[PDB]
Amino acid sequence: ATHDIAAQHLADGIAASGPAPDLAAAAAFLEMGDRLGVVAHLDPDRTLETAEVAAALDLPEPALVRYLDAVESAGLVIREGEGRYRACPDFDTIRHQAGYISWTMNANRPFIENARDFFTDWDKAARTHVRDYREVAVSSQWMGSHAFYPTALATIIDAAPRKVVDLGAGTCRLLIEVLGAVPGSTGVGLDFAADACRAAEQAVAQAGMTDRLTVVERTIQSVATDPGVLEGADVIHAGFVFHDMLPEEEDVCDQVLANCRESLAPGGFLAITDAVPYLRNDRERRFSAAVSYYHGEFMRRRLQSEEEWVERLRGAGFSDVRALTLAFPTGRLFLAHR
Amino acid sequence: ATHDIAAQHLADGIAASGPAPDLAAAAAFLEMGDRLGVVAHLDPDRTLETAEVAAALDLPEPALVRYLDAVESAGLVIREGEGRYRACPDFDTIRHQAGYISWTMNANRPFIENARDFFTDWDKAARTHVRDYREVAVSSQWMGSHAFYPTALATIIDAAPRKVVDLGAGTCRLLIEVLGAVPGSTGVGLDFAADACRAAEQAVAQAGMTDRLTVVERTIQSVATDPGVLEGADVIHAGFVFHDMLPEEEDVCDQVLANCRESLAPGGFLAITDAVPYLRNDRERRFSAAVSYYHGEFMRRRLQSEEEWVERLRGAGFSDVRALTLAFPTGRLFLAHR
Ligand SMILES: CC(C)CC(=O)C(=O)O
Ligand SMILES: CC(C)CC(=O)C(=O)O
Ligand SMILES: [Cl-]
Ligand SMILES: [Cl-]
Ligand SMILES: [Mg+2]
Ligand SMILES: [Mg+2]
Ligand SMILES: [Mg+2]
Ligand SMILES: [Mg+2]
Ligand SMILES: [Mg+2]
Ligand SMILES: [Mg+2]
Ligand SMILES: [Mg+2]
Ligand SMILES: [Mg+2]
Ligand SMILES: [Mg+2]
Ligand SMILES: [Mg+2]
Ligand SMILES: [Zn+2]
Ligand SMILES: [Zn+2]
Repeated sequence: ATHDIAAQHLADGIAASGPAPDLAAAAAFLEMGDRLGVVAHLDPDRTLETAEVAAALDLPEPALVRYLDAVESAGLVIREGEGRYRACPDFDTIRHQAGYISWTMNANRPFIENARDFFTDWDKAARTHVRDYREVAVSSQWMGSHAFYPTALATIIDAAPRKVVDLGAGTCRLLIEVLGAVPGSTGVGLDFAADACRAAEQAVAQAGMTDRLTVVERTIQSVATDPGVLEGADVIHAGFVFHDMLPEEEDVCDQVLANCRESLAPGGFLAITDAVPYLRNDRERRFSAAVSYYHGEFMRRRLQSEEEWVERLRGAGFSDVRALTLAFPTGRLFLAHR
Repeated sequence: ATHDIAAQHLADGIAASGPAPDLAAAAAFLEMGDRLGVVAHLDPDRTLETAEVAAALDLPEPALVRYLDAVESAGLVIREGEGRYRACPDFDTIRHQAGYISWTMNANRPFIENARDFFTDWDKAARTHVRDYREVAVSSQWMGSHAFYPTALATIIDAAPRKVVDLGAGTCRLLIEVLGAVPGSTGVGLDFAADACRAAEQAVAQAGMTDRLTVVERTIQSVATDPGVLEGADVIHAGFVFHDMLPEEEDVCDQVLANCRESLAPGGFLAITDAVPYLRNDRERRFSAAVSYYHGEFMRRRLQSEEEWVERLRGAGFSDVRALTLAFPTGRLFLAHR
């Protein structure tokens, strides 16, 4: 008998768990590896040399090997001879899916663990339980690799601009790839962070485009008063940067949008990626609500609907505004034409 | 044009993300809610009354309502009139799947965030970065609801015992349900924790079985020298308790297993659930490796293969040992007959 009862429970249990064990394990292995610096050396097209990577990362090589042997058992890498490991063929998709888990469970963990304090004294909780910006940045890039970054890339590229401006450039990755794909164009990577700009500047020298790529280390709010760098841009790009100005700096935000419209060359457009609040459709609703609740309740940053965004961009002077659904749940791309 | 490029990127992005956004959001909402005490009041068959639950949980009712309105938007609960919410029909499956994410990303977070310290000075890291046992316990119960708990329940029930002994009872939930399903039987819930035993004892009075259910507050290692409580048991149950004795207390472990064999009534068996290390098959391997790496590398607790378990149980005197694959990846149920 016992063989048969355990047989149905096994089948029923397999169905109930579904893909969650796999994703749970992938997310933990990949966050742990990324914190160690290992994940950046894993790629499906080349091998990681443990002897060299352990020295680059200042890890004891036996400890690094035990880690890679665990993720090899997990099936996320392939051992290609002693001391060499290569990521599994679909590694980048697995890493992308882990970005969602890392964002809600790791980047936003202070909100998960301390919700009571936020409900009691939001001001004290907001400056006591703060997010790790490196985890926010990495999980966002993982989520963006397949869910919003390619749409922006292909859109800017297709317009074939000659002057691109990226508000909140950070890594400057978007600029390097639009310059390397459209000939003769130039780019400007505005970003306030010192940390994001030294690492960006050297990668500008890496590609060898320092003549075409300016990096100014100012805030995006500085555009409201000093919109000089924008002059003549064919595409101005803004990825998930505007909602941090709302609702506290709405006037500055509306001024930056109006300066953006004024400063575009004819036929140019402003391409904004951002998150709309609490969608209802079955695909997007669950992650939408997580993005919306984290922002509304814990960060008190205003997410705007498509209607609000369209009205705000048309009040900034833009003739026509197109909204494009992104694969990233609750993410929208707004193309605001001059 | 831009409509069409964004159309393929959307479809491609939807495929790449798959179920990860949904699970990411579900896990964060449900861990946050469980930490608040809310999740225990959510059930698909009855409503949560915000006015009363906010008082029971000592939360400001407006804050609780904003939380439930977010998870309602997420689709995890249904508003059934003002102030009343009911969990979505498949809530228990979603909660089960979130148990895997909560276990690897939350319960085991000290290992994710501090792997460098463990690689450098394991002894210092092991007592510096310790897991939250409440999160370990809750995520384990969520994982077990559909992946290993029903198999043990149905197995013990089907044997129709008259004396059941649960090593590491903790919640005493397993005992209450085997006593409530087989008539005239008695149970013993051995567990070292004071915290786990006061809450268990009152629930014994809740069901009204305090005459049939003994609760002794001893360690399972105390069975190696004092196996008195086991005498005459038809089923002895041990859920994920033995690997914490290995490899440091192997002699005590082998003594408990031998005392278990000796103490069984004729036809009785010892039912052990535990985790085998690093499986290779495609379904189990990824989560297997996570369970195995957390235990081997960070907790230094020995997981045994089916072969090692069979040999150890036969060395303890058991005539025949059956191994049963559980839905819980890398989980196995061993039935060791007298
Ligand atoms: C929604 C993410 C893409 C980034 C973000 O806005 C945040 O984490 O605050
Ligand atoms: C494998 C889990 C079921 C429990 C466990 O063994 C642990 O978290 O240490
Ligand atoms: Cl004009
Ligand atoms: Cl005998
Ligand atoms: Mg089952
Ligand atoms: Mg099945
Ligand atoms: Mg499954
Ligand atoms: Mg290691
Ligand atoms: Mg979703
Ligand atoms: Mg895409
Ligand atoms: Mg598709
Ligand atoms: Mg999808
Ligand atoms: Mg709230
Ligand atoms: Mg698995
Ligand atoms: Zn944000
Ligand atoms: Zn364990």
